Amino acid sequence: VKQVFNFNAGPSALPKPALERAQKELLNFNDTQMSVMELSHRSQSYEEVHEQAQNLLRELLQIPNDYQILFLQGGASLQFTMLPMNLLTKGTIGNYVLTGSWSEKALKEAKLLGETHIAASTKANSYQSIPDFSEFQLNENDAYLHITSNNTIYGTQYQNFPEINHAPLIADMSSDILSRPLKVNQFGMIYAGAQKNLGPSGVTVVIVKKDLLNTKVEQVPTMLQYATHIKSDSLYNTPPTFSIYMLRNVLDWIKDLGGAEAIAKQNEEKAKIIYDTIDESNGFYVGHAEKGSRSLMNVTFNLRNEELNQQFLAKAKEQGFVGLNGHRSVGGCRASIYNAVPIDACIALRELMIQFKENA
Amino acid sequence: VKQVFNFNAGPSALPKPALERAQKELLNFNDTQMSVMELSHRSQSYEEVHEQAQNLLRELLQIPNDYQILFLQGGASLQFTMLPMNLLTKGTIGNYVLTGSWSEKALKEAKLLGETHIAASTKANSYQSIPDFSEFQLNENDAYLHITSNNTIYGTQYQNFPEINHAPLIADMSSDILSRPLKVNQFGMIYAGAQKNLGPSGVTVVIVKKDLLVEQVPTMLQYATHIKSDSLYNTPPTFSIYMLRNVLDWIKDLGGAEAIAKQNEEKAKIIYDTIDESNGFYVGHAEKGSRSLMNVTFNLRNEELNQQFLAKAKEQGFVGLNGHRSVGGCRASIYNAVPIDACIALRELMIQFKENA
Ligand SMILES: *Cc1c(COP(=O)(O)O)cnc(C)c1O
Ligand SMILES: *Cc1c(COP(=O)(O)O)cnc(C)c1O
Ligand SMILES: [Cl-]
Ligand SMILES: [Cl-]
Ligand SMILES: [Cl-]
Ligand SMILES: [Cl-]
Ligand SMILES: [Mg+2]
Ligand SMILES: [Mg+2]
Ligand SMILES: [Mg+2]
Ligand SMILES: [Mg+2]
Repeated sequence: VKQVFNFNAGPSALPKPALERAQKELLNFNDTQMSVMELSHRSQSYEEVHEQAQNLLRELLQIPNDYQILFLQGGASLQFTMLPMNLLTKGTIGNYVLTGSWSEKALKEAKLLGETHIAASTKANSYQSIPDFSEFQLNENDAYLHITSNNTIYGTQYQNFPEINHAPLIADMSSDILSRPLKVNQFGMIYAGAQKNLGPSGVTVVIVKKDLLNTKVEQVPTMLQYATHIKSDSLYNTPPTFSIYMLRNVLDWIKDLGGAEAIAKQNEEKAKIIYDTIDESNGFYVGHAEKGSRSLMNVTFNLRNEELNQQFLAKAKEQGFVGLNGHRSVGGCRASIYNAVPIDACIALRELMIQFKENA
Repeated sequence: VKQVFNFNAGPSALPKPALERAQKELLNFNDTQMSVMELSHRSQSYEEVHEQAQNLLRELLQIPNDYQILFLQGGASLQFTMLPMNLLTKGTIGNYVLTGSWSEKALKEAKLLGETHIAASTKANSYQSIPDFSEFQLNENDAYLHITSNNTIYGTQYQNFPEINHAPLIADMSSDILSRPLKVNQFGMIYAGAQKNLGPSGVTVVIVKKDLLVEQVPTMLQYATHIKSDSLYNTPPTFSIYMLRNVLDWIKDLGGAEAIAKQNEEKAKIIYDTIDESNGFYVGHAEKGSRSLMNVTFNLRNEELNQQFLAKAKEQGFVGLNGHRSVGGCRASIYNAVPIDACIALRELMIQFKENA
């Protein structure tokens, strides 16, 4: 077989055992002689999958008992509007920390619904770093403080999270959820599209402190209330059953390999392969991120000019690498190295990078 | 070994060829050595599938060029709010025809957002029929007229559709889309969750007259966002759209919408003839002139017998026959991919149960 190295940024590589499991039972799930895709969401077989996906997330992230796990449709992008629709009430402020383009998109949706503020930002310097928490400008009437833990386009990531007492801390963790241990009780809400570290596209995981969001909000459509989904255990309407089943299968693989602590060790090792290659290149490759903010999930870099960027990306494509072109808004290169990307893909990328440099 | 007959009401049976195809290439789609689930949605590999799904829908339903085909998340239930959010503007009315519970759920969401009206309703007679179109109460300032083509819980279905000129006709076709030919030009918008006739759950198809379709609406909740971006504004439900493509290829291979309608008419006939020849042992909920070809609703003469029948069916491998909780009785869902042999098996079980009663 031709060699293929999957560095896609979203959707992305899945752990092969989760896919092989799904393949084997695609036509006959749990001895029912039906696919999981053909079952009722009120069947015992599906209810067991739904519940197991929650229980695995709870165990793996050590989610406290006063938080609920929601499985919603619409992507992280729908959460950009659902969050302020539920929490940005008259007289309060949706306060945002801007660390990339995804932060900006979240802010934009809140501005349509109420007052907003920028607590801190590295926009002026093209999002090369996470701002120091001492810079954060907080308001007594903040409805929440929103952060983006991993800035997928820019290749930067929070190393730790601020202690916020005056309003709930909310995080878009789409591109680094369950890549490392997390202290969930620092947050009022965490959300993530599944299609980077958890599963395929079509479900969004929302971890919510129940008493923050379990109350009706007057005038919000039924489907757009967190309370609807909390009360119905994410079964208010028909869920994305195959996406939640695949999420379950991915979480079983994370657990089998040793959980969040083990996957962080793996992720640190594979990121270091690529960062060391950059750092050893005497400026032939230049990372976008400041070293103290380097993402473990998305490695962003450029060559010395756009002609070399093009030549490198063309060679990479010829050699079987998929997905390395930077996001269209910024150019350059982006190696996405989510949980399931194998370490031999990273070794292969290092070898490509060394050879291209030496032959230039 | 075990015989299983899948009469689930949603999600539901899929075509064996579509599932077998998906299984075979689950790890290696189109020689990429990746699953379709592992592709970027901005890849040519995914974009080809996305476009093919749209193209097959256009071909099979004969959707004119002045309509757009959207693939959205959130189910039909999110459309209950997204439609009025976009079209129910100040001074206009969201006018509803009530033919079942799903019609009521749609009306409920419009009421939160603006003025609503009931053009006609068969609620008072327990939704046994579709109202005569001459009874429709229409308003000059209607933003739209909303119908539910197939009333999934009640087992009734529009035989044809009204000619509406004063405002766009909008239909929740979740439980009968692409079960028969349609004249799409009758409508301003059609929507359907995929999980009955088109594919697995997680994608919703919206067919919209492009000139139909907003200040202050969130980006994700504007139809315009998805029209302009070809349903690629954010990450789509890629596997669900791939499966939709596979289902549409199966429909096309069987001869299209007329061929599927003939199959569906034959399946429904088996069940209704069994009811009608039963000397009152089985009774349909629907008036004969409004009977659905998609969901056949019926009861036995008392609740103990209903429970006995449903227990026997479950024992013999039938899945999904319990009626919706809100009405009780029995419901045989016979969407496109439910095979005729399952309908024959249900008949034979119904005849034996009556004989042994
Ligand atoms: C990809 C991405 C999103 C958008 O997710 P969708 O599921 O496409 O709406 C939001 N936030 C981050 C950090 C992302 O990487
Ligand atoms: C099942 C159904 C719905 C609800 O669909 P979801 O995808 O669960 O939101 C709406 N309308 C009809 C006619 C249905 O049958
Ligand atoms: Cl970003
Ligand atoms: Cl991105
Ligand atoms: Cl109904
Ligand atoms: Cl239903
Ligand atoms: Mg295990
Ligand atoms: Mg290997
Ligand atoms: Mg009826
Ligand atoms: Mg006859």
